[PDB]
Amino acid sequence: LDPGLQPGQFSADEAGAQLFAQSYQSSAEQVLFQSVAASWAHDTNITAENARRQEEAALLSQEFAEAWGQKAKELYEPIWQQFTDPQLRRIIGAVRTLGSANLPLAKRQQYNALLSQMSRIYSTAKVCLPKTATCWSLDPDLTNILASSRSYAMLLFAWEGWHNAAGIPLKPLYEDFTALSNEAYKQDGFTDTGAYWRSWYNSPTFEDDLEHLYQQLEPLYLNLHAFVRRALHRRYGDRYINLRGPIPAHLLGDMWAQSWENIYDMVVPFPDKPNLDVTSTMLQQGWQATHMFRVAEEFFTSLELSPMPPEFWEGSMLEKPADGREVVCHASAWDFYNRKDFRIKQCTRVTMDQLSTVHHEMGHIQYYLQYKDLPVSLRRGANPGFHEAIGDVLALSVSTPEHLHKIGLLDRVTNDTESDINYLLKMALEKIAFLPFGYLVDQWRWGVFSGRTPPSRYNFDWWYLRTKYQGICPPVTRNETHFDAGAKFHVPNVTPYIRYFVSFVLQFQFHEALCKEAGYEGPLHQCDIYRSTKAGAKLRKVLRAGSSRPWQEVLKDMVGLDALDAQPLLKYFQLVTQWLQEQNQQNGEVLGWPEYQWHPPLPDNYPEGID
Ligand SMILES: *[C@@H]1O[C@H](CO[C@@H]2O[C@@H](C)[C@@H](O)[C@@H](O)[C@@H]2O)[C@@H](O[C@@H]2O[C@H](CO)[C@@H](O[C@@H]3O[C@H](CO)[C@@H](O)[C@H](O)[C@@H]3O)[C@H](O)[C@H]2NC(C)=O)[C@H](O)[C@H]1NC(C)=O
Ligand SMILES: CCCC[C@H](N[C@@H](CCc1ccccc1)C(=O)O)C(=O)N[C@@H](Cc1ccc(O)cc1)C(=O)O
Ligand SMILES: *[C@@H]1O[C@H](CO[C@@H]2O[C@@H](C)[C@@H](O)[C@@H](O)[C@@H]2O)[C@@H](O)[C@H](O)[C@H]1NC(C)=O
Ligand SMILES: *[C@@H]1O[C@H](CO)[C@@H](O)[C@H](O)[C@H]1NC(C)=O
Ligand SMILES: [Cl-]
Ligand SMILES: [Mg+2]
Ligand SMILES: [Zn+2]
Repeated sequence: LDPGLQPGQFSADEAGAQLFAQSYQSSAEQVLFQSVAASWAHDTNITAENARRQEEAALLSQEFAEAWGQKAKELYEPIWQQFTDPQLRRIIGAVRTLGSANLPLAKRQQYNALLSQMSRIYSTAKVCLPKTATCWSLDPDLTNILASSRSYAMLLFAWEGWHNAAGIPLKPLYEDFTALSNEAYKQDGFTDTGAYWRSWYNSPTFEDDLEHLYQQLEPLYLNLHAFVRRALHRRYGDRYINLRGPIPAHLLGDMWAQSWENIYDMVVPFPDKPNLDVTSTMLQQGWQATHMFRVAEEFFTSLELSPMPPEFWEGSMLEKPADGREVVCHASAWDFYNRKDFRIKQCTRVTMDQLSTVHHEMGHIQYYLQYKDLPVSLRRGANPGFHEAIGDVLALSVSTPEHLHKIGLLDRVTNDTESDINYLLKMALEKIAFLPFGYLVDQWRWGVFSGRTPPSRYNFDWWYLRTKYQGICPPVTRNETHFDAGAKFHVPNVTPYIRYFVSFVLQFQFHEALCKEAGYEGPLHQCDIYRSTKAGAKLRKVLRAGSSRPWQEVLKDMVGLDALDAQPLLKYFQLVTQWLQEQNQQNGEVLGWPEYQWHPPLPDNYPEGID
């Protein structure tokens, strides 16, 4: 570790901890920047040499973390919990958590290599056609197939091809990662890595609180599921759709069946009302990636939040490179921890759902811009779910028919009950369909980290959860050679997921509060906070707090409640919740999937007829 980056000496008291945190911040920003920059160079240009440099940067970060972590525990282990300065407690508490820096050097190198290799496998996996040369990438190729194809056999080829190509090679690496991760965090005092991940929410009742939320939300999902299953039955037939069983997992518009907005055209209750999927208009009008990011930016500035700085436009990767070089296409927003460089890396496609993704990612950037002057350790969301909700909340306003009209994406304006059902159904396909998936992913991973799910049951327990919560089934047979959890980005890239369940609840609490602050006095689902500087100032207070204060208190200040609450989501959706319940009763639907063992047959002449 460079001498200038090494911890000096400080008193064993709070006043020494304060000087300790300032000296830490100085060197931490440099160590973080080199690490983030190395990751950027790799993720925008996947090569063996760039992976080598990223692993070296990661090792330097662990060296820094160990030196300052062990100094913090040498001086302040018994006194940090009683500091008068609450923010200093939070800084010290972070510095003393060593994580992977607890591993001996050889195991640190093994850990870093596993992360690099798992990331490379996921982001370079291809589905090749039997033209053995011609191969499809996840983004854009397979994504577009899952979204736009209505051929059962083609969707099956993409789904199976992807899950086999990405998942199978990941499994042995993921087992080794799990063990090393647990070994590291057990030395921080946690029973397993999942216990450390859950500790970020600082709630002893976290898992019970989540379960109580899901109980309130499940009836909405069950009714949406049944309605969509009926629509799929009308298209695909009784051979491929069981009206009393799970839905085949490749028919819902998305590789993970996690959002169903891409099948809206098949389920739209009132098709002679305005077409709320504006993708065709974006195409017809010549929208490009840069337009989408500028439109998102202008929403933020309309609230008197910050525009994207020049460094963002100069540094960001907003389209998949055409030079063919391999990149991580999965969208992400980057803080370089130097208070200057902030970037998005997105293989942007011109679609309405991608416009939502742009807002999501710009939400992350806006957070970074607002807390850039806090101590580096507090440059975080109040909890990780706050960070995920910011851009989604703005996108709730952007997607309203009234707002789409303002930005020239929807000429026809209507305010009637049928148009409301259409819109709320489209929003339910995006938001309510996700809830079971957002809930289940880390239930699977918590079980893996705790040892309840050993490698011999990775796929068994994955599909148990997928059927239990989402009510879907794999469209081809799977066994424990398959590792279908690994075919979802966040698993090999070791990104926790419960934040997204939290953020899908929170964003409606936020929306309700901002709409009220904006002076809006109509239905919650028609609110548009565009150009509300009052709403912007309330949101700005959250963003500037970072993780300096307990999230329960930040939430109370914003929305008047100190807890996650499903009521605002329920209130947003109430008209379509009622409508879907009535429609399923009239149609005699069975809610749920009592034929839990059912799987669709293979197409005749599959995969042979894929050409
Ligand atoms: C779409 O239309 C709805 C419904 O509009 C209402 O019902 C129609 C059948 C007609 O009779 C309309 O004349 C009638 O307004 C609109 O929602 C409604 O908005 C109004 C105005 O913001 C709300 O009235 C306000 O109520 C608050 C108290 O809640 C008072 O303080 C205000 O002074 C004002 O009277 C009304 O409550 C609201 N209705 C519901 C059920 O929420 C909606 O604004 C409109 N949307 C668009 C984009 O035009
Ligand atoms: C719309 C955003 C899609 C892209 C997003 N990308 C991650 C990168 C996280 C990351 C962390 C550390 C290193 C690298 C990446 C991020 O921005 O959170 C993502 O995955 N969202 C979830 C979940 C989700 C789905 C719909 C939403 O409206 C919001 C969230 C999903 O699509 O499954
Ligand atoms: C796991 O499955 C692999 C792929 O074949 C699968 O099972 C057959 C019966 C078909 O249903 C097919 O659609 C499935 O994808 C096998 O090659 C492999 O041997 C199996 N692994 C073990 C350990 O048995
Ligand atoms: C990709 O990385 C290599 C080093 O592995 C470098 O020589 C090359 O210039 C990079 N390409 C781009 C476009 O940055
Ligand atoms: Cl999280
Ligand atoms: Mg779409
Ligand atoms: Zn995010």
